[PDB]
Amino acid sequence: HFLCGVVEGFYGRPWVMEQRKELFRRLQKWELNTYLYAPKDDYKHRMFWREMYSVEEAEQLMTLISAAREYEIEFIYAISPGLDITFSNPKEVSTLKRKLDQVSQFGCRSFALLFDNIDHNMCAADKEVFSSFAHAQVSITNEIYQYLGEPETFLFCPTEYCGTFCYPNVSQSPYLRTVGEKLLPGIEVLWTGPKVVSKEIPVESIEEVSKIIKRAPVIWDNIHANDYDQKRLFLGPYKGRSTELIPRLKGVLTNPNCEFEANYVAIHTLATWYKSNMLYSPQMALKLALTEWLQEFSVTLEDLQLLADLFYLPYEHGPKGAQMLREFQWLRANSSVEEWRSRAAKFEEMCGLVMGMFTRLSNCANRTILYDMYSYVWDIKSIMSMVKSFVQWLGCRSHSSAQFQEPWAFRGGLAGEFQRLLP
Amino acid sequence: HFLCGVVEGFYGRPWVMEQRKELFRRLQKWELNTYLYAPKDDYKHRMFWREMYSVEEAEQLMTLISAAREYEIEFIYAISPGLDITFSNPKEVSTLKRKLDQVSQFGCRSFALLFDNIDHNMCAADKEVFSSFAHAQVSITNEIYQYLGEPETFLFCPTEYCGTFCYPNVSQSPYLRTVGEKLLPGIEVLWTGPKVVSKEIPVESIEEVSKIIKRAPVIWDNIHANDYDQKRLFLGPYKGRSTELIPRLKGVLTNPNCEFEANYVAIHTLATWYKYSPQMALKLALTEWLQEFGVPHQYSVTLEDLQLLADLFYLPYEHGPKGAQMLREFQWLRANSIEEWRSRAAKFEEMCGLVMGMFTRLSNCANRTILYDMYSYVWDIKSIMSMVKSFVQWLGCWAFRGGLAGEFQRLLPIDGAND
Amino acid sequence: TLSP
Ligand SMILES: *[C@@H]1O[C@H](CO)[C@@H](O)[C@H](O)[C@H]1NC(C)=O
Ligand SMILES: *[C@@H]1O[C@H](CO)[C@@H](O)[C@H](O)[C@H]1NC(C)=O
Repeated sequence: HFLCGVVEGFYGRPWVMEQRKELFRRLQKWELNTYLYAPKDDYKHRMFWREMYSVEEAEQLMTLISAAREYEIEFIYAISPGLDITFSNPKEVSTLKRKLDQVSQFGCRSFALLFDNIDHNMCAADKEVFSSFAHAQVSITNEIYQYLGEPETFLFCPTEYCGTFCYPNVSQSPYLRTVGEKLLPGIEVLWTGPKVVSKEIPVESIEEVSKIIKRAPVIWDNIHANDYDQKRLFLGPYKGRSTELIPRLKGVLTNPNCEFEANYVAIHTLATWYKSNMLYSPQMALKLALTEWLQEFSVTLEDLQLLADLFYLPYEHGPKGAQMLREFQWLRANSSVEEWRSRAAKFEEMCGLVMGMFTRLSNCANRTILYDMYSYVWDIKSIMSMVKSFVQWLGCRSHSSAQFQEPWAFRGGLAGEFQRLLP
Repeated sequence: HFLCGVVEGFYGRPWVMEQRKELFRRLQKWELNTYLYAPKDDYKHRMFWREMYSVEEAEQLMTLISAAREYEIEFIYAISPGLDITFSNPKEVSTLKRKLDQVSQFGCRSFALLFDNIDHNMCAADKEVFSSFAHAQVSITNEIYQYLGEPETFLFCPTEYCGTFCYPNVSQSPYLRTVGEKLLPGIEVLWTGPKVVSKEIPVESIEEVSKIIKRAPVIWDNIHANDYDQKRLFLGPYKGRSTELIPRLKGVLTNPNCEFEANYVAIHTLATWYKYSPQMALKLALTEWLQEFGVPHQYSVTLEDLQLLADLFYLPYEHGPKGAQMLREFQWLRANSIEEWRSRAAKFEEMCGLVMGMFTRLSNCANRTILYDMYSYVWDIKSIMSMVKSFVQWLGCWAFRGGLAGEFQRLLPIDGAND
Repeated sequence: TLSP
């Protein structure tokens, strides 16, 4: 009854039904049990939440919920009336119930209300019926909970959904102090850790949150989410989460890369970590995930080794990539022209391996995988070309004065220009 | 007749069929006529160009080419074998023929062979059979031409395909002299201009190229191509190419943004040109696009926004007015940190506010296809302007940004040579 | 993350 798997909860292009089916197959292939549907930019999930699914949309949602049972993965349907709704208006409540009614007849048993990412105070009308902001959300959550006959699993994502998002601090919050106390115990609470993207979740921090929440929370985990940075992708192991945590949480749902095929390592390494304590080593999980991924693709394990190292984790590059960095850092500092030449050549080779990994990746069989990742790898290949080129220039300079134009030499457009003027 | 349209000729994910066929609708609506199939990373065009289509892929392709004819758009199939082809071995030249024939039976009458972005050295076997690299590509090009009955449209993209790529210059290029004379009369040559991305395509330069190849070339235009920088999108007007080039060329095919929906200005303005003020052509193109961005129908984006969007993602060598302006305003403010500054800080926060504004409305439009194609771009600009809005106020009263690439990138002094 |  412990929930572990994926939440499709990012901003941007959501997945299509053919990706979400391929998602389920993988989930039980590796023994995870849950899927939360909360893609921020499906218009009907959040942006136009009162609105009924169309006839072609109904067909699609039913086929999906079907495949969920066909794979015995539990399907949770989220909705997000956060920024819009009038809590104290009962037609507003009715439309909310009408909407959830529509989805239950698609085959759907598990439900969730999300109140992440919205303005901290209500309209003139709301200031009356409810004493505080936190009071208003619970009213409808509970009113809803019961309406569905108090279903199997029903999640609640708070406005203050992580440590830094708790005012003034985490255990001194009127908001979270209200929620714990006035929210039904048949209802789950989502939490993302100390931050939105958490480098690590200490066992202590959950005990602390669990006491103000008066439950064991389900983690919405942003460790592999890439929606907040165009250049960024994350193929590292599930890391910074103690196996010690499984006893203290009702689940973990991973919010992963927008690009579906990139999420292989993300979901697999999460799978093993949960298999561990239902300790665990990231450096090995990755070794398991990467060899098995290599099946699906020409490209070597060494190539993927390099690939995940270049696109590792939101606060950590991978071994081969950290090394390539400090190396280029030393080389540019020490600019004598003893050993310096020795290390230029060694670096220049390490560059050619990126060019290598890119080539064999493009020549590969599995075209869906290539595409989800193409721009991410083309970018790294091109910067490493300039970086090889630049080290080349720095060596061939005791014998030249030639100072260091197509557009891809200066980069990032207008965004890049503003970015470079920031301290 | 003069060829004007799009070439799907970029690296990365290729457009799908339901997108291509929508392209065919738009080409026709705007009185354009050509579409060159050359997507570099569509398997069986380049990488493994030897493999014939399946029973399923035949269904898809035949269906597509059919649709191209339905809308009076000339379909040109193109093939990039130059990666690993052995010129002399006729198991190969047969395979070329064999593949070509197959698509011919999908109802296809026009073709191109492409030799851009390949090594100047052949294998030992071909070093014997053929005189120079030039001589070699010619040989196979003509034979394939005749093999298909000397077809109505047949294109050859060379290896030295722009000013910069010719040894040592264009008019005295061994490679180009050969193609000029020994590539057949009825076959046309693709050309990108001075540069791979030509900021301008001067008239003098087309004269210079035409002399040494003895035809007017077909322009493969990369003005709006964006495949080559993750952060870059070009929704600016067609620019830098005088209408006086038209009599001096057999075509212009634009190789435009990877994200399909984003190519509305790119393509509309090219049509406009083909019949010129780029500022006027943007206005016509923006005003028409606006009708494709509705709000969804409910049972329970302004022109000024598009103008701002275009100005932030405009052209490769040029920011659009509002982009240029905000950049100058923020540059002055970072400099000057009597009180006139506060009044121009106040105006700048409102400008930023319009970036967030534009992102928000775009987020509610019914046309989700369009929104998605441009999402991560519009997001980035919005996130950065929020921070720039903010940091301007740090004066009044994300350390892993870009990941590894961004980190390496900040250590090369060469960036920030466009600010 | 986000607001409007
Ligand atoms: C060279 O560069 C452009 C832009 O990066 C790329 O899209 C195009 O496919 C390549 N070939 C030609 C003929 O431009
Ligand atoms: C806030 O930020 C994360 C990462 O960008 C975004 O994916 C997520 O949907 C938003 N809400 C929550 C609960 O994470």
